[PDB]
Amino acid sequence: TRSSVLADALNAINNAEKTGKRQVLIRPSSKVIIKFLQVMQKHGYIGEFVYIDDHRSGKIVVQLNGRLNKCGVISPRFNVKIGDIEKWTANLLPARQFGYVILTTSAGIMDHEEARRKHVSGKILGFVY
Amino acid sequence: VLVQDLLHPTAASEARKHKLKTLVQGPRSYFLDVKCPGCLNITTVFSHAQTAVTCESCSTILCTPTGGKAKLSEGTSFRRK
Amino acid sequence: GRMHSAGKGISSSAIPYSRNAPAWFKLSSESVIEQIVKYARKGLTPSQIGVLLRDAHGVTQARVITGNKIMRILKSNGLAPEIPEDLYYLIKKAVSVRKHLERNRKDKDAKFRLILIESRIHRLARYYRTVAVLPPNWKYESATASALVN
Amino acid sequence: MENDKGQLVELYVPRKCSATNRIIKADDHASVQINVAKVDEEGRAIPGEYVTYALSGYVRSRGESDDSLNRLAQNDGLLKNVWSYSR
Amino acid sequence: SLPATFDLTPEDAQLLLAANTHLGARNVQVHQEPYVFNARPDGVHVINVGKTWEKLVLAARIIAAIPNPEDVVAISSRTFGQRAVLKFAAHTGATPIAGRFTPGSFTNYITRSFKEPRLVIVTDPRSDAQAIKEASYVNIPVIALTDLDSPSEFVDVAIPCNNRGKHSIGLIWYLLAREVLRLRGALVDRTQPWSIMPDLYFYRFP
RNA sequence: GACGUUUUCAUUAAUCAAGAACGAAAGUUAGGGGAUCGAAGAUGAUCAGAUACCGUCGUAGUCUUAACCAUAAACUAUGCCGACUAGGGAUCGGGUGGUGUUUUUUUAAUGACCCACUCGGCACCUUACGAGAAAUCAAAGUCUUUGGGUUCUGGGGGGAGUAUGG
RNA sequence: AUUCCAGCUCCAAUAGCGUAUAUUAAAGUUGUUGCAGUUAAAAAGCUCGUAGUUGAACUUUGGGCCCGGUUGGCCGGUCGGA
Repeated sequence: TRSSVLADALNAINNAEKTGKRQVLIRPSSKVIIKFLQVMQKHGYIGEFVYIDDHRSGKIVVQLNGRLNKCGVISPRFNVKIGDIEKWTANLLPARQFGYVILTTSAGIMDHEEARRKHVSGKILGFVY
Repeated sequence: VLVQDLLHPTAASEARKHKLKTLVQGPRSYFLDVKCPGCLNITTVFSHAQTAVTCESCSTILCTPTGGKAKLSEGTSFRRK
Repeated sequence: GRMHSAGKGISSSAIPYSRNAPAWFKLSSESVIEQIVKYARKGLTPSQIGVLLRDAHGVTQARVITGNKIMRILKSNGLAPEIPEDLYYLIKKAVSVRKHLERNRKDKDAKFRLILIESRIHRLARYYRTVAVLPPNWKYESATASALVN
Repeated sequence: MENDKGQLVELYVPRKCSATNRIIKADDHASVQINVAKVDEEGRAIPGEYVTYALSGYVRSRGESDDSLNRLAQNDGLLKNVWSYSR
Repeated sequence: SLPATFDLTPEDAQLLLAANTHLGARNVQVHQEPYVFNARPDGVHVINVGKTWEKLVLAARIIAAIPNPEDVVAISSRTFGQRAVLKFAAHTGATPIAGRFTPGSFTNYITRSFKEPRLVIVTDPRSDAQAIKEASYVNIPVIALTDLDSPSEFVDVAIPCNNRGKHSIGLIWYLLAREVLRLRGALVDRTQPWSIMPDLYFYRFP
């Protein structure tokens, strides 16, 4: 079972990048994963990607430039206050002056500093670089 | 794989590789619109048939069902698509 | 991954992208609907309907050129089955296993093979009590799993 | 990278892989720097002006060492259809 | 790049097709399809020899750039090209190596057989086993030859040919050496022959 | 079970407290034969502990019938459903026929083949990218760059799987 | 006998230094963060199963009209500031 399609996402791109690819075929995929990857392309850790479609789940193809070292889901999807995101920074991020945990929230999906900017904090999704 | 999108591969490389593993899904088998030697009425049996066709004029069993695809009785005119 | 079997399997019916009648089949929807209504009043289970007269009359499926699926067809006709198609034939498997259970008493795999079928009938009875297509007063029982098919 | 007024930091400003777009460190004992001198009319060498390649360690270890350099000779203007873009 | 001086010509394709290197190797570990075209109907692979020509086109770009002809090194443990490297050497300026590769040759800077190369051209990269393995320590490019069971590991210039018959190895040696001497500069064309034979770099039977 | 299918349900699902089937060898009650050897045993051993390995008969048992038991180095010493990667010549269960080669249905029929291709089971060995302390492992991976889901165990050696209780 | 009794002599903290138990820390030896089960203690005999714990994919993008809170300064008309 693919209990989290978002988990049997980027683990696939771990098994592509650590094994040295430039793309992988992600199926299934959701708007969870679609907006997740739009956020990642907006940060530009990964590069250009395309959603191709069937009358089934759907596929995504990514064209990065290497800078995706590691991502991962932080399942279970913990619910975080404003001051407590910075706890989650120093546990599992490389340095202060880069690196993004991202969040799903009632303001959609954005990293924890846009949460600091647009002044909410919501449920965890993953850590991305 | 190096630099090509997978809308832009060598196309037919994965085309026979077990229908659903291809870049999208497309079924294996085919349709046939053929006519019996007893009526010359177009009797569309499926390629991978599971039903032994009694003729529409005769009572002749004009196919024998087998796995994979079925085994017709000879006398069926074929044509393309 | 199979339940109750410990094996891997792919029994394929895959569907390409396009929805409507694509290229060649020249009948209207009314023609194939009245064909399926002809098939439906023959008084057999929907497996036996499809396996014969999707294969002998050029019918693609009962959903693409037709529009209304088969258990929706029979309930608009008054010939909707009691327990639809698959719980009945799993009770038929239970019939076969339980009639071989007293041909010989110590067929020990038959004690193991009834449990899997009985468990899947429990799940199907529970799912058909979920969406309320089975009446939730009756319960499946081995004292009704050999007098209800044949 | 830069102090209170600028003034870039940490000598040995490194160089980068052009196959996996990874980095090449001064430890490394597989990274090769390739000097491809040009050609022209009369077709000899022009020795000194270079298409400098660099090949790091993971490509040379884990089959995929060769085809990853067919792409760079293709997409710079050095070789023609040695690298099937339509792979 | 690819000048008007030289590209694919059917008069050096006299030489390669006269060697019958449509007889490749017979089973392929799958890293080795940028240069095959098809196989003869019992399954022996046919080579895109114009791209094998482009291999020597960039192989001489690699060689003639160095302001040190002494820094050119060629290895040949396979017997066939063991003449050919000397046939290269006093022609080109490369220091020749043939025979047994001394274990710890690029290791042990104290011993006698320690070379300081800037460029190394190998001949048989299975028969030059510890010349493939132990050479990628001191960061050396590996100009190699690649039949269809030959290593995709540690190489970067996979020149497709055969190694069954004494003509193929010295043939592609000569086809590179002619234009290496013409990148250093004596003559021009490809339908034009060089002053000395392609027969020259081949293996005697003493 | 595999495989083929443009047949039917449209989420009916994964494991698993509690609960329930099965269960080697051995052992446990009531019977059938009672051929085979044979834990115990009854005999001969036979010389100091070259060492006591020898040999011969053997109730039950081994084989079954109406039932237990619920124990293994029950071990591939690796719980079960997910993801991908190697790289291969064969296997076996299925599906296909090359202006494809021969007995002969009549060049490729019954069958079987070289060259290809697919999913199922049993395996092997490579460089180990990843590990591990290490033997080794394509999973004993994708874990300090620590979070796909779920169940049962371990906390120095003993004392001890002992006492005690259920 | 650098390790014994002493003589020296020296080393620390300094009106302050020891000792006894108890807890905390280092102790990823309690581990949600954050362990470990092939051989080091630890995967059970293998299925069925309920409670619990999770559970496939889909629902309003791209761009125009301006408002310009903030900055780059060739402007420097204020000579640290719009």
